[PDB]
Amino acid sequence: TVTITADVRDVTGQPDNQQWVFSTVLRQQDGSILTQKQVRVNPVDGALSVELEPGFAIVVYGEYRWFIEVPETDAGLWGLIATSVAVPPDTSAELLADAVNGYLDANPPS
Amino acid sequence: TVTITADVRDVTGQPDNQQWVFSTVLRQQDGSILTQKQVRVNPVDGALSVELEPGFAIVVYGEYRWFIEVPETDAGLWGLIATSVAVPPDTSAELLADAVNGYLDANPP
Amino acid sequence: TVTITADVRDVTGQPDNQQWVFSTVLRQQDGSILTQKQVRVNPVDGALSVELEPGFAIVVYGEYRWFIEVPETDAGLWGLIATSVAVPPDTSAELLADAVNGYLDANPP
Amino acid sequence: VDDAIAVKNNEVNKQALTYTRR
Amino acid sequence: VDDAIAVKNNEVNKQALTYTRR
Amino acid sequence: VDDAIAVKNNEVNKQALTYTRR
Amino acid sequence: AADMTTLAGHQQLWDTVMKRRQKREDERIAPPLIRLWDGDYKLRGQLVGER
Amino acid sequence: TYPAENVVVDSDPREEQVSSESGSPIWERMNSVRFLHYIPPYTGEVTFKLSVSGAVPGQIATLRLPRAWSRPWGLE
Amino acid sequence: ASRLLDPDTLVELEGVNGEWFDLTNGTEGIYLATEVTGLLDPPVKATYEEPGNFPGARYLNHRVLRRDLVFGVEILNDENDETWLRRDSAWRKAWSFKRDAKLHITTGESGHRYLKVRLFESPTTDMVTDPRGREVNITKMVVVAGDPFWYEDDVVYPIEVQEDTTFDPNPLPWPWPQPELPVEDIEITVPNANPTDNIIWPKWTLPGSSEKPAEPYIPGLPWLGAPK
Amino acid sequence: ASRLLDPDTLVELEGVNGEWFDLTNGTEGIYLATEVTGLLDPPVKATYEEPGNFPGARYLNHRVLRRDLVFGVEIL
Amino acid sequence: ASRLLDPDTLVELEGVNGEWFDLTNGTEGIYLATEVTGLLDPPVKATYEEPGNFPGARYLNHRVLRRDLVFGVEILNDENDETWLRRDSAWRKAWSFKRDAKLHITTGESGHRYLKVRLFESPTTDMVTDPRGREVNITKMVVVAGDPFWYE
Amino acid sequence: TTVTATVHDISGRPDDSHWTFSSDLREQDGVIITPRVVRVKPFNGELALTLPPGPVRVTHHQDRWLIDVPEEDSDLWDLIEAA
Amino acid sequence: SHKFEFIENETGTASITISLDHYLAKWIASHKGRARRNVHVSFDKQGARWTGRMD
Amino acid sequence: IFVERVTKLTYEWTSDGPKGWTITIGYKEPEDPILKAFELIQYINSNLGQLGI
Amino acid sequence: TGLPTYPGEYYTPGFLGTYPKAPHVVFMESPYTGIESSKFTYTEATDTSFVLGG
Repeated sequence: TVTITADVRDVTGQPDNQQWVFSTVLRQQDGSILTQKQVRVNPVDGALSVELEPGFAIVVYGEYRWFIEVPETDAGLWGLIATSVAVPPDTSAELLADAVNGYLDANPPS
Repeated sequence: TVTITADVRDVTGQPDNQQWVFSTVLRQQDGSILTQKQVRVNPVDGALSVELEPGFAIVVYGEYRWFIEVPETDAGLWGLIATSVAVPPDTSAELLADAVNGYLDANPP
Repeated sequence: TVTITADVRDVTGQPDNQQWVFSTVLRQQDGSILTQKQVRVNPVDGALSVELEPGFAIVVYGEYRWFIEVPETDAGLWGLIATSVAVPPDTSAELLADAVNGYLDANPP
Repeated sequence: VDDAIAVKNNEVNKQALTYTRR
Repeated sequence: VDDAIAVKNNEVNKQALTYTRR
Repeated sequence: VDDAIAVKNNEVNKQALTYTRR
Repeated sequence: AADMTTLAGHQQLWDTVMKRRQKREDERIAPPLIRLWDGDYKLRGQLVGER
Repeated sequence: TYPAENVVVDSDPREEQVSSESGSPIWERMNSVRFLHYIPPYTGEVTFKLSVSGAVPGQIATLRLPRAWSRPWGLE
Repeated sequence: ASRLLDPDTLVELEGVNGEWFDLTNGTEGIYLATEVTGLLDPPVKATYEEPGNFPGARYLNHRVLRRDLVFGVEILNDENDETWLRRDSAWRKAWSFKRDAKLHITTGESGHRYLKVRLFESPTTDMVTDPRGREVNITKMVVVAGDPFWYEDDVVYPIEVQEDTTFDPNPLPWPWPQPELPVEDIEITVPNANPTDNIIWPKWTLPGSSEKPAEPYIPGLPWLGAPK
Repeated sequence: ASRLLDPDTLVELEGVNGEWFDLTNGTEGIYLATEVTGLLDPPVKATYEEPGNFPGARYLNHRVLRRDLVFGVEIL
Repeated sequence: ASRLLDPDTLVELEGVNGEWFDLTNGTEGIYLATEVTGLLDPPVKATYEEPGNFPGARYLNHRVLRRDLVFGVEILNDENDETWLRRDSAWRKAWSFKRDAKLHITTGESGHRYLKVRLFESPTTDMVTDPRGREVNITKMVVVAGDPFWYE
Repeated sequence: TTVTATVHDISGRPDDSHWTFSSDLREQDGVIITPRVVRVKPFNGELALTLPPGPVRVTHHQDRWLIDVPEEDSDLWDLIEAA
Repeated sequence: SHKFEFIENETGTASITISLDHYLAKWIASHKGRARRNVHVSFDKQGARWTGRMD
Repeated sequence: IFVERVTKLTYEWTSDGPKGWTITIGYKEPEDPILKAFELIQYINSNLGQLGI
Repeated sequence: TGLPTYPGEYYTPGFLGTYPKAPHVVFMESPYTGIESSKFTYTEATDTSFVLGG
């Protein structure tokens, strides 16, 4: 019982309620056996919240599989995934912004 | 968060209401996770209006596919499309002929 | 817009109401985006009349295809077909002008 | 099917004449 | 077909004993 | 089939109303 | 009777009602008992094996 | 001595909707009121509010929710 | 990418006497064969009506039909009580027309579900030559699930009474004026009331009175004792 | 590992005159031919109803039918 | 003289829960599967009578019927939540007997139109071997539109 | 000889999917132990069962083990990881 | 479908088959709604008018 | 809910088991038109008997 | 206008049946019905005054 949580949207800020899948290898926690059973969680109004047992877990989402160590506290899910997600492909707006700055100012008297 | 807009018409000046399509790669914005969902937007009586989260986005319209950067404040869509095609990331800071002499223009509010 | 017109008849002098097709390449003009929608116009009692936005347009009729430039004031369609260009003009300068004009509209003085 | 019901109807009409006069 | 009409007839002949006696 | 006898039964029931009333 | 204090008694109550549904299912597919009697109402026998 | 009128209520329209441990005809005392409403497909969080009169602490009720899928796998 | 497709799928039958068959690994000498119809969705009848002398049709209703499931089992002919004959006898003993066997399917992606199944036709074996002399025989199964869905175990949530709401029946008019009785309100929150693709009819188990009735019961007479 | 499948299966007909035929050894010149239909289980008519609009069907009856045997005999 | 025929035809399904499938590009792993019956014309019953002894027949009526639409979809068996089992279940979730899905066709020559579509039979894949072990599977679709026209 | 475990998913709820137990044919304490493959289902995520000492095969979905069962009572995980 | 019959000096009959989702079939069904309970039809074609009352 | 009395109960059984029950709730006229003809003939024969008295 | 009351043959263990004071049976024709086929007939009243005698 550690709550792992996130807020999940599409590019328009609208909720995305596609299921997130949690599982593990067989292992023992506090004396009980944890099985490989795939726990499928709906985001509710875009909020994802799941109780997980500490240590190794697998996260699956669409094409993606990531391995996490569920920490012994109450962490946010992007922090556990972030090292395994590719950075958004660099696009030019900062260059154009700089190039259109560097004014010689207008200052009309009207 | 940020609103992007356009007025979209045919060569006869009547509205064209075919869908625009918007998506992004899996990434974090203002705390939240942004997913790969393709969101379909129809212009209404010729007005296109979409809330988009800042940073990288993909715009598909028929054959075309533009990769764009959503600004931190409200904007016209065609400026973001024009930026994406006119300035590839490899543009080498060419400085645009002082933005073509800035077209020699500016006005206060 | 500008009104473009023709009188359309068959070899026996009766009116010929088969459709004419109008389109363009994707571009901005005034405040608006013009789309690649193929707009189909019937002649009415053999009079073809269509309001078009100035600049580049595509005319199609039966087997034929033409690249017209629509002038700034009302004109006969045959004068534009007889003067039609071989291949579309590029938008390279216009896309830079649009990108600069967009970034300026995103943050005025 | 309907023709078989029609044939049986005609035969019943011919047999009803044992029991009726118009 | 004529067999089904014969079955329907035997069922009506039985139900008509509610409404008839010798 | 039972349905064809049932359809013709329903027509005779609507034409019997020429000849009977509650 | 079942213990209404604990889940095991709620399960015993459920399993008692499901048993009663099974007896009603078996009684609905059972044929009538048919008996034949003579003119002075003496029993001749039970009929089983009619078409 | 008979069991008390402990009951199973079943909302399903195909079966006797109220049945007692005693075999008492408690469903005849409903005046033709029926349970009519199912829990729809893909229903998440629901709050069920009951009320009771005439009960003592330590008695429990239960809510029982079937799981019937069109297929051997998938459809989550 | 390069990948062998070797699914996790486990298929087991539990028979009407509680004997078990693994149809995936074949530890009882029995395997599911390469022909299956009637897993996945059950058959549906959809009904439409003509809207009079106008375009199209209108939807009336749809109904899930019984699941007719057709499959074969490959039975290996080995020695002693592992002969084809003995295994085909053991297989036949697992099935009934009156009693449900249950077919279990397990996956990593969805866990475990079962289907309640019976014979619809008698099992068949082709007998071109004496099947005791053949090295494998395929037996053809035509089976029905008259309850056509795939089941998990039914979830039970406990609801606990916490206030004494007992009252004296004797001062009251008949039937009791329920607006002026003592009442406890119990709330229960269920996190996932129905995960499934199908409608769910809830069931409730409710405790009757712990206090003895006011009058004894005489078989053959109406019990007038209800008001008190 | 390696084995011959050679069953001890004996098939005999006793006729309506008490005359016997061994159809395995053909000592009377007659053998059971290939392709027998109707040994093993007898045919059964399972009866189900699908009334109204509830999912699936009810079992009503099953009856063991008349067994038809189709076979041939090879006469030398 | 010489050309490739490469039409701009876009086929999309919008499901009863608002989920979308691009059946031309298969970004959800699903494609329209070769033979399609029923896209291009609604069935019609034209009624004529041949009474007595005149030459020919007399027209009485014609009616546009409900349109049966038979097709299949190719579902690719990839990894993780993109297995055939996840895609064929997601595909099944888009469809209903009671609610209407929308089948959207866009072509440059004539723009965008959509058809309101229902299941008519349960979707089926053949199971010669376990579907999860096959590298692709075809789900057969028998679909009805009781309102038989294509709408803007 | 008594063996127990508590069995859960990664979210700490019960996993009541059936485990499987069997052996080779053998005699222990004067009783013949048969090759029958017993399915045992956890109840509220607990399982408890009796096993004869010496070799037993355990199975859970695709996982297979050959445990060796002691005279004393013991936890099924401690027996499983000893394989 | 519908049918009507005219008979000389004798009672003809008529019938209408209709869908239950039709706004007029709902009005024939709801006797709560008709304060004046009888239902009458007119079929008009080529100057002829069949008229009658629901049995 | 429409309420009235059960006026007719029919049971049928065959070698394939029960066909179930036909229940008439309220006073329906006979479905076969010929049984309505026999029902009117019963009414006449009772009236024709009292007219002879 | 009062709250419904029941015959004392209800409450009794093992009883089933109808008394006219308190009908209970409803054949629901809504979804999941179970009924094989049905005809509902409504017949209007067809007669305003009665003439008698002779």
